[PDB]
Amino acid sequence: LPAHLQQTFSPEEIQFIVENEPIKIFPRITWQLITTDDKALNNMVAMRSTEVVLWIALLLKQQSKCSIVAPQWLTTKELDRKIQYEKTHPDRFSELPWNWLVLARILFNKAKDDFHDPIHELRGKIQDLREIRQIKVLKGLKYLNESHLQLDNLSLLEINELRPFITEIMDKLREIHTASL
Amino acid sequence: VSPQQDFSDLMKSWKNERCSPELLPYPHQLMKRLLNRISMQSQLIENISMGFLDMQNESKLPLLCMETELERLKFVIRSYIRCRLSKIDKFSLYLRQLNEDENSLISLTDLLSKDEIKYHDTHSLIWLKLVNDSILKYMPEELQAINDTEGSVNMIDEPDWNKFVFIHVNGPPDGENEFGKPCYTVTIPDLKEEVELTIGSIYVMRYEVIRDLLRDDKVAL
Amino acid sequence: YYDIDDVLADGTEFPCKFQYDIPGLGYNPGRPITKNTKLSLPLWLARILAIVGPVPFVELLPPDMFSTKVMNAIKTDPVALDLHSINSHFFSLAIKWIMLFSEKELANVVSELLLQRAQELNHHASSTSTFLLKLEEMEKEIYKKSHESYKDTKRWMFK
Amino acid sequence: MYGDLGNKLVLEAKRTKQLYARSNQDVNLPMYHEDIIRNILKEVSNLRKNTEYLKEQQQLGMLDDKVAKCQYFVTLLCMERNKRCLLAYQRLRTDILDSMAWNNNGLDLMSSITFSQQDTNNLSHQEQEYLKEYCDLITDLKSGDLVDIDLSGSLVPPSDVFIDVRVLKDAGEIQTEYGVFNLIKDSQFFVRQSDVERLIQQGYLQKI
Amino acid sequence: DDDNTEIIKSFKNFILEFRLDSQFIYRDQLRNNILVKNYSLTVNMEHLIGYNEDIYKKLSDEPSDIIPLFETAITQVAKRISILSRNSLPTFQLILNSNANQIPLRDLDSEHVSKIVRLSGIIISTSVLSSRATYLSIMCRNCRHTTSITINNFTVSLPRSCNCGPDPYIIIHESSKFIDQQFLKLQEIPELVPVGEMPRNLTMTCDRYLTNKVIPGTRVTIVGIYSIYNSKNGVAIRTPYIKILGIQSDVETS
Repeated sequence: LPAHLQQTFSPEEIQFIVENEPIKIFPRITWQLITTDDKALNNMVAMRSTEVVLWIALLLKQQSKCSIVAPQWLTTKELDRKIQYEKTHPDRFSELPWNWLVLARILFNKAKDDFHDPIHELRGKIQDLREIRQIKVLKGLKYLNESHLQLDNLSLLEINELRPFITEIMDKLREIHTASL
Repeated sequence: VSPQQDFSDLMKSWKNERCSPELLPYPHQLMKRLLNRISMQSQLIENISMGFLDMQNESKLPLLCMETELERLKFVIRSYIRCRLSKIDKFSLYLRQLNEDENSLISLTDLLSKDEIKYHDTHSLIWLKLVNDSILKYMPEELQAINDTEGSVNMIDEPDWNKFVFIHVNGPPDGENEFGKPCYTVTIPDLKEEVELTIGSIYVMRYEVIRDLLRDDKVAL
Repeated sequence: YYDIDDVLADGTEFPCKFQYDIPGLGYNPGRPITKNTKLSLPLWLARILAIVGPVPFVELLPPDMFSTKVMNAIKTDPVALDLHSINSHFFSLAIKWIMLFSEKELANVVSELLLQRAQELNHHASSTSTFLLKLEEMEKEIYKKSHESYKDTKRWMFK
Repeated sequence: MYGDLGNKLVLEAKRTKQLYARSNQDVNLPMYHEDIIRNILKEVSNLRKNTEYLKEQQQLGMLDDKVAKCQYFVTLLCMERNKRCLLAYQRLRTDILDSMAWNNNGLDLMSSITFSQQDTNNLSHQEQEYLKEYCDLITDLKSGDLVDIDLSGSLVPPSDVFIDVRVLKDAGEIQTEYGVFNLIKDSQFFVRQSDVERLIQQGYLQKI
Repeated sequence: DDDNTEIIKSFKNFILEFRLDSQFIYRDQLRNNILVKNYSLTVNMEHLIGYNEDIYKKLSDEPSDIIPLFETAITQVAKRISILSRNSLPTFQLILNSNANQIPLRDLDSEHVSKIVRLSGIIISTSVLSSRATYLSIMCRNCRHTTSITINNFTVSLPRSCNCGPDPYIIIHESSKFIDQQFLKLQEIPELVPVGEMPRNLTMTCDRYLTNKVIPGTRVTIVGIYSIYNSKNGVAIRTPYIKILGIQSDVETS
């Protein structure tokens, strides 16, 4: 009996999910281990980038034995083209990593000192792109009908927050209408 | 056949499970090779952890890594089955009516786990036994049977195939079902005209129209 | 069904008059109930009495809640309308009465009202005041679920 | 007036959902109502008694009247109504219950079901037999796996993966499994998630 | 007025960039306020003075010439949040409640006039609501000049220029935007410092969203500016009142 939530995912569970996405790293180190699902790696070379899963990068970052790379889409100069492209298409939600909220929480807790110009900038940027996008969702949510919605490109977290609401009142709405014919 | 793939399919199954309004087939072919695999590595790590003390008159890292990993994947399936058992708790009756009927596919050794089937029958049994000495004594003659009257109803519910589920469309293109302009799939709702479906965009609809896409894993939930 | 909202929804009284005489009154010393007597009946029994008959046992006189004055007043300002006062059940209830009498006209009406509440309820989904007091019980329950998803996702957002 | 006692009963059922909702979930159900449902059962027995009586009366006096049908129809519904109440309440009670048997048993080394569920004897023994039979039912699921499970625990995913537990007036040391953590009031153990899951449910650990 | 641009730029930069680790308390205070349709903002001075000492240096200097540039400064922000384009959105009221140092009622004598003063007293009775104006159109009796006057706060005579004269300007009430006002009157607490004399009561004007916030008889702690009005009753003898921004009742009080 899962109790909470249960129909929607838990906010934590979507991080539990996203940490399964691989991203590049800069190992300080120069057994085996096969583990199960990793496939990697031959002993990591210091000052050499390589591709590994996230939860291990985070794990090895707590010990500061590795320096995570910043994603090419996580930058303020990069985000600028994205909010510029977002203000100008009030309908569509543009192009999203789909994890961007949760990576934006996770990579800022520890890895923060690795980013170039992380301070007081990107958080200001993504807290914004997580603003106009949210209100655009609430103003795109007036057009609700059964059964269709284009939620286009939308974050996993954004999906998860509003899920019970939409997929509940769709189940009051479509419920009268299917049944009245 | 690769480990990583069995895992991706495990995650896929887990999400598809917590999303959908109803139960899904029990995937034994994989889940059992993982239930053997973890029995292997859990023994292996305790063995290497115990052999490690012999070189001791170094690096705990691959051991810590490994162990954390095993905690994560031993969480995953435990969420899975702890969920399915709940949906069995809700659908016990429906499943019973599904079992007494011939068509189409009953519980068997497939639709439920060889472990789950026990949970089902025993829970069902002790439940009926509870309500039996509690409120049916004192037993209405028409209400002797737990099943449709009909109305209202009962249960029956809830094989609800119309409920909404967020769906994200993914799968290999041949260039099967792609009719353009962007891509697969149909759709053809009964009440409405096709949208139809675009692959780079998540589209929420009923579970019933998409159940076949779900079977093919052409759309994630 | 097992959920409390439905079995409570069936508890509500309706002004339904009898088509026929029925001696053996179970309600008191009639003994029969004279034809065309208007007696309030809960929905649970009154639901299949309109079907079984080829003339049904009851007329199904439209409930005061569905009075065309109301179905008109809900087309003005739903967001400021107080549902919790009138029944309080509406959607749990109205959903049954639309099928029972097979009325199309008001579907398009309530299907609108419930969008208009909800475009307001995604507004109190962000972290009450007085308004929370005037929701219908089931609608209210959805407010719990949404507000909880949001609260929890905010508490996850930081530490 | 006819079937309304059930509406009041489920109305009361609702408030336990209110107490399980926000909530906070401590369990502590007030009591199972045996009395009010006894009233319901006496009322329904009344009903079915008049039902078989009139079922005898159609055989003689009523002579298959068109009106007769109604009694076997309407009053029959009432039986169903009580049922609709009686199960709706009851399942609700099993929902508030089995989940409790889930999240805590309880947990290592269960090792027995005791001191849990403050309702205890106040809740009906008819439910408690179901309950003990149910945790006996879940012991078999515990015995199929070979995970290991620990199914009862770890609803919330491990991170990362070591935590810090601050003692909360617990004695101690009762940590026999794996190692003797030597429980000591006012002592925080920089211990992994493993034994933390198991020990936090009991009430020893406090800050994760 | 490039200086007002310079001040308002600093207020925007105070709302958008403020970080309590790591949520932006104000910026979300704003959103969560427009959604419920509260149209208000509550600044916490300690955060303010933490952010820049400067803007609090001026805000405790000449409050009544500045605070409205802070209002327009924040509503120009809600334009970029609550909506997006390429209405109508009233300029939000700000309510600032902060610790400072309690200044008892007896100890208010001149010298701090037009300097923000936190204090504490039991409200006697609340005066019946009446509207002031915010934005009102005006037409001339003769040349019919259509003038939209934005009246601000914190009395203000109408302009006489487009015979014509002396004051040919009519208030159009069909387009005029109005707010509300209260007039609390507060008697200082009986514990201190009555001595042998009846305690004095300073007259206070609440407005907009603080109105009807407080049941008469409940202890409170007001913040607000301190200022004087004329009200012919010489010479000159102007009488004292406390504008309130913004009020905070004592624990809890709900």
